[PDB]
Amino acid sequence: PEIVDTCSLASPASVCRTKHLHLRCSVDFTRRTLTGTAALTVQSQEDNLRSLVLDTKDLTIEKVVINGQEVKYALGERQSYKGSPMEISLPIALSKNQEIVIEISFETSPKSSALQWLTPEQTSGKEHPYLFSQCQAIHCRAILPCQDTPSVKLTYTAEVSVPKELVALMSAIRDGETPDPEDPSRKIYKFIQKVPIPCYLIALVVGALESRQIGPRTLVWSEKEQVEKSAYEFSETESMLKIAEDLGGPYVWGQYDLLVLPPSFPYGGMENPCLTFVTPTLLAGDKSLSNVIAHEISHSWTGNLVTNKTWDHFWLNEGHTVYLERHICGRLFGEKFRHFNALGGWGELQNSVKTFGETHPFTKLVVDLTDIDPDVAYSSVPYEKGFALLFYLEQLLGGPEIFLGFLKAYVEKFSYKSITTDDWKDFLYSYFKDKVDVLNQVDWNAWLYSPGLPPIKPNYDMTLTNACIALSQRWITAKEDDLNSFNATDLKDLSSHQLNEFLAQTLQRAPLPLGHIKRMQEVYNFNAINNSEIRFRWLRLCIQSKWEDAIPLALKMATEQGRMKFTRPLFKDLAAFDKSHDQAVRTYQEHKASMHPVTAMLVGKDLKVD
Ligand SMILES: C[C@H](NC(=O)[C@H](Cc1ccc(-c2ccccc2)cc1)CP(=O)(O)[C@H](C)N)C(=O)O
Ligand SMILES: [Yb+3]
Ligand SMILES: [Zn+2]
Repeated sequence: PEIVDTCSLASPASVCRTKHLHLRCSVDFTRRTLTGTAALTVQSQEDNLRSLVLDTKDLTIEKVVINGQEVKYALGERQSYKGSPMEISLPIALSKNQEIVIEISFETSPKSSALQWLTPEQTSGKEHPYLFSQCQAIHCRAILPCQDTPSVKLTYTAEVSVPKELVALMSAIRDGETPDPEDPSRKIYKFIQKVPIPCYLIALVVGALESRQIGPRTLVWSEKEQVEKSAYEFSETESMLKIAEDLGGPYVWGQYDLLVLPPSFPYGGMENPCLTFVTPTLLAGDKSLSNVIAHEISHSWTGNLVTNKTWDHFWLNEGHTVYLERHICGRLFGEKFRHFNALGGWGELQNSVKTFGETHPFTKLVVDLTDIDPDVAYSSVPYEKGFALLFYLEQLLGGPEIFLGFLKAYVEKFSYKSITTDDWKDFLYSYFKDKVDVLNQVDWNAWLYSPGLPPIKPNYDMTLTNACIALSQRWITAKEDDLNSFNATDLKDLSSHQLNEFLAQTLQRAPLPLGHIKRMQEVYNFNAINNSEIRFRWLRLCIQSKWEDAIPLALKMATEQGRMKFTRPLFKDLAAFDKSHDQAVRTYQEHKASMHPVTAMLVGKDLKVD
């Protein structure tokens, strides 16, 4: 039953397993390098083990020490985005289950694909630099040598030396701070993660960070300028944790802290254990974007406890998390709201499938990422096709109470483990043994392995959606003589979420006539809305509908923050508009060197540069 990880060049788990990492490192802002030692505790899974291989990417290796002596190693040739395999020659052959410690001395490259280094001028405070990591999926190898596969789980401890005026945090419990004895201009911050994790959950931030308590087990961390606003925005965090624990079982990670990154953070959120990272584009002022928090919270079970064995099975992580997320929002705001969010997600799945094309391999639920960069394959598919399968199964099997019973048992069953789609399906069948006939009605081959929209669409309550659709249809069907009829009162009874969904519905039929879009600004003043989700869709609608006045607005939003969800389509839309095309390419070229490395790579590909 061989399931090897085709995104990793390291020895697989059937050969050896990393049990622990002790990281001692220093963050050198002058050189943009992290230097140090990664001591890996490795357990052989084989008799007579004499060598092993680790993943690396743009790492400089100084030496490898085992039993107090330097040992032989070799770096193989680079394999594109996978990096370079590092083979280490063990000094003494190991027995099955024998453990040794391998201490590797390394330095990262300034171009590390895991890291973004920000100058003082790129930060809020303008006086100090800043560093943040993003390891998921396969970027941990760009920080340190490791078996860079989610099929292996390890604990870790870390000591990190930084300039003394700065603060380091990690995906771990804080374990104190001291002056660095080898350099009094520096401080050492210490961390312990006692729960076994996949290495993609390793995370580091260094900057001028302050904190505020917002719940019994939560501090919010940011630069001083963002602390007050972040505390309010995310004040529902503890209530969401309590609901998540009801649904998933005990929260095992101790603290649930939040870090609000600078605007170039590439994602909305990342579920780094003990310390979720979020985008500052969540700071709407009204908590309207807090489903992202419910999402990250939910990953403390689906993803962080039960983990995809390889990235081909990423839907397990994401589909289940979206499912749990939408129940948290449903508990807080009602079942009609859960159905509204669910139906929105279907619409986003439509968009993604239309974008890739209905036969495209990246629209399958289970994907084959052999020679595919996970960053290139990344999309809403695993989120929303995954969620749709689960919601479909929920409806098939007797409803949300019953299906939540399965979700909790699933988490319990696979906690601290890494699993495949077949492990999930096998457990679903075991749990629901008395409804196997119902299960055998699902077209498993199509749902799991075929491209395109799923073979069946679930049932959705339409209550909160109907007004959005009605208003969108009024606009699309409007002729010039109907434009006068529209007025600000049209929006009176729409929540921000419904305004967003109005825009999403309308954007699905873009372009609209330019005069329509001008009238929309005239009566609805969407240019004034700072909500990032809303503004994003409004500017897309304006650019796709060829409104030249929106060009500087779209360029501004694309560059002043860097969440790929917003930055990628805005740049792509600006490139497809002949009036803005040359400026879109120029702007990307001018900014590229100060962008996040992954964002830079993907925008370049989108724009067909280099
Ligand atoms: C596309 C990108 N996605 C995210 O950031 C998600 C976390 C997340 C999940 C859901 C939403 C969401 C927001 C509004 C409506 C629907 C979904 C946003 C972010 C990243 P994640 O799954 O926690 C990590 C990759 N494991 C983004 O939004 O920038
Ligand atoms: Yb008419
Ligand atoms: Zn997620």
